[PDB]
Amino acid sequence: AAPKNRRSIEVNRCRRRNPQ
Amino acid sequence: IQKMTRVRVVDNSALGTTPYHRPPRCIHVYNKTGVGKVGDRILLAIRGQKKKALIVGHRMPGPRMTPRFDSNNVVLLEDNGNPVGTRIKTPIPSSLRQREGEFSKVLAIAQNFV
Amino acid sequence: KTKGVLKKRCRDCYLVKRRGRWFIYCKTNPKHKQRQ
Amino acid sequence: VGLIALKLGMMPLWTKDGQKHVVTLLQVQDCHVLKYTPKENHNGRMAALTVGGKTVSHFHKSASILEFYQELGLPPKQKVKIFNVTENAVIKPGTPLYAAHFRPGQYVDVTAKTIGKGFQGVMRRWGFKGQPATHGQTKTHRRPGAISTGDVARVWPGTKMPGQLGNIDRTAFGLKVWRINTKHNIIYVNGSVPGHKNCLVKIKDSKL
Amino acid sequence: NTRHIAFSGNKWEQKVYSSHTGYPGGFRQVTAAQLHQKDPVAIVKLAIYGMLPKNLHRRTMMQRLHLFPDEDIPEDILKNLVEELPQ
Amino acid sequence: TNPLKFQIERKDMLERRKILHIPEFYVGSILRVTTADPYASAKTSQFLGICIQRSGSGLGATFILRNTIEGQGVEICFELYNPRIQEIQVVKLEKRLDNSLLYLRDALPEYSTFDVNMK
RNA sequence: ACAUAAUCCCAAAAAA
RNA sequence: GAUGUUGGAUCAGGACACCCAAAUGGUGCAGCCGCUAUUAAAGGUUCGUUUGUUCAACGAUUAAAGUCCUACGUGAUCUGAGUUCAGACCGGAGCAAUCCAGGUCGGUUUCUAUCUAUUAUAAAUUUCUCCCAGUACGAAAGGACAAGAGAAAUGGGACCAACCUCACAAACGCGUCUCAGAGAUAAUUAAUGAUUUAAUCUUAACCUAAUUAACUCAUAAUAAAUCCAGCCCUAGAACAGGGCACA
Ligand SMILES: [Zn+2]
Repeated sequence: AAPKNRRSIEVNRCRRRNPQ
Repeated sequence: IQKMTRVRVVDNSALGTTPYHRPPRCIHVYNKTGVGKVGDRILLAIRGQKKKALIVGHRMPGPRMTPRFDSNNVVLLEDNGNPVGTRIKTPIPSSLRQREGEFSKVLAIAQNFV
Repeated sequence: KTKGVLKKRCRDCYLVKRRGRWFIYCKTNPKHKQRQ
Repeated sequence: VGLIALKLGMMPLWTKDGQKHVVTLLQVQDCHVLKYTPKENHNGRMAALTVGGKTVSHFHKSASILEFYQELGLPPKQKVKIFNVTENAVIKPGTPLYAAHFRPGQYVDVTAKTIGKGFQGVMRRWGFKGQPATHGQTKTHRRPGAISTGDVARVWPGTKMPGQLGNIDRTAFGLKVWRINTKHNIIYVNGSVPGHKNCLVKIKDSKL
Repeated sequence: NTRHIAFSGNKWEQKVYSSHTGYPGGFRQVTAAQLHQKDPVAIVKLAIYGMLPKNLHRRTMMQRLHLFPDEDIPEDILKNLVEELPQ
Repeated sequence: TNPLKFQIERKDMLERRKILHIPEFYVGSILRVTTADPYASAKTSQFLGICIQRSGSGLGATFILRNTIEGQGVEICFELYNPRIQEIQVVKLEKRLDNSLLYLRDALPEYSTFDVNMK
């Protein structure tokens, strides 16, 4: 599969920081 | 006992000892489940004739308290549930007596019981 | 039995209204019982 | 009417009639009534049933736990559970109890933790048939296959899919008690019990 | 006294409250009668739940509303204003 | 848990050994078992045969017997502690190499030579 | 009498 | 600047114009079985032979072997049997290059999931056999409602003591065990005192006798946070859960 759209900065930060 | 499984006929006067080109097969079981056991009536096919027979033997006993026969044997009968043969061979389980008295004709004509 | 028009088949047929529906009851013959 | 027990093992029994009966054994180590909580809207009052191992006291450390055991004058305990008592007449204050509380011939319900299967496929959970293992089938064998329909985009909530199975609470119903041993604190229960041996179980009054 | 509420016409048995879950065929029909016999305070509350504008302020003002089937008011130990406008 | 299971075994064996005088037997031994279980007019059912497999477990310890009857093989499994069994008589004693006699299902003469060889 | 969750746009109402 | 067109497998959901199971009316309904119509979609609706079938014929059962929709559901799940294009023949058409909505054989099916969605609490469901009985009824043939009992089946949630696959003390069915009140309303339909309308009427009012599934519970599973380093586990992707007599 392929990504539908480019990732925003906010989502990237929230994904790469908080849960890990 | 399930369909396509070959069974042996112990009836001397019924389904004569002389073999055909096609061995006896089991078409269907009267039980709601495809797997039949001792005491259950089954519909078997022979060349030229399609008949009904009881199962007097099994190679896979469910309970530990029950005997196991090396070969699967059947006893031919009619719609009335009585043997059409005048003789029966090989031992027969004692469960057949517990079922009904009308079927005890087979038990009475049987040589031995296990 | 079930129709859109209910009329008396004979002189002994009786029309009643129950539960918002019309019904025909005849004691002489049961075949004359109708429902709307 | 009920008590907390511990799964021991299984074994066959022979009745004088000659009928075989497969039963399981539920051992009772220790039992004590801790707290009594009255209620109104529920029309029933709660009691505390507790089975301890007494060893866990040192390796399990908490303020409320230890203070509870100390203030209640209760010895160190491994497992503390609650039970709902509808009848207000049979309710008693804090008391130690024995496995003689159960009588033979009585049907009981058994609440325990089901065996954890860990992460499990679509098979062994919902019991799906799957695909064939032959006739050109490629890597579809244990796969669940299609899920939803083209009409509705999203998949319906509660759809059956592979995931973690077991390690949850389950209650078995209609289990008859053939006999009980007071001195050895053993309960003979006809049926199957959830979980492996030595896992905590619960014996309660059934509904018939 | 929300249970003492009176709906006119035949709407008592004829009013159907729909409650649907995520599961297929989870559509549930609860008549005003049975609902009154079970949870009456829900009815009037639902009548209010459709009046207010959507989004936040709906739930915000919804928390300002309390209903009881019978009269017990510990909040009446706290003095409040009483408004009477019967129909 | 486990020692309690051992206690189960001990209690069961006590209960059985007190009432039943039945001697200890091993796999590959020719035995005759009496059975009152069936509904036949004769209460005594005598079954002669050699034990192919015995795996002792708890009270449920069982042993499987096998013999040739009227040209047809007959295999009946009996519980050792089963109260239905009246008595058991040992006609002969053998050993072979194992607690598994399944290799006798083929009934080959070479294996029978080995069968005769050892004590 | 048609096939995913209801009401022919909310809730209700009445018969200048 | 592409919505990949049949069938099958897989996975379902829904409609009711109901095949079966349930509740009834009428019957040219004695009875048993049928016919016709009403209410009802909770569950179930089989296994094979011939041929690609959508079909159809046939075999054996079953309480029945329902119909339709979902892009004539479902190929970022599979299948290429059909058909949509490179060859080899028969037959027809054409002087020929070649065709035919005809029949025989062969013909590589590409993708690592970004978002949305999804990764279960439960209360069941269907059948056969036996008993009253071979009575009432009927010349004979024939021949229950209810109540009771014993077996399975499908399926829900399970377990490993025996048997079985088992080269450790594990996971499984092929093995074993269990499956439950109750309340209320369906649309039919059967009533009691009784008006308007001296009669009659189950309804207009009103106290009230009785009737499938759904729709609900008397209830059963749930929740004591606030240390957990480190060592282990039948627990486990991480995490979570459990157990180890800390300085
Ligand atoms: Zn008339």
